Amino acid sequence: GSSGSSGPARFIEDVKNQEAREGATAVLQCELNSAAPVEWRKGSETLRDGDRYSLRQDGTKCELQIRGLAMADTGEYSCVCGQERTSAMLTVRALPIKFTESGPSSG
Repeated sequence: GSSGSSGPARFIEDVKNQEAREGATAVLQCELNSAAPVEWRKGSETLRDGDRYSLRQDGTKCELQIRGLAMADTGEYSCVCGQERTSAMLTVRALPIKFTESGPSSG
């Protein structure tokens, strides 16, 4: 009766910034006011569940994993579910190079 509306879903909870060292697996989770699908984007691009990407939803909550985090991957991801969408900067902290120092004790 009153305020009778239904259809599109809005992201009640915006994902949190993403941070993981190179060669890691990011995880973007969010929540919706109502059971609805989503489209995990990236640097202005649409992503899809596959080998590297893993999108999992549980009713109103969503999830997206990124296997193979690299310097390039470092970008901005947005989860769209209709008219609105979220965003969480993903920083890929390059792993500490295992550079082997050589010290023959000469100088």
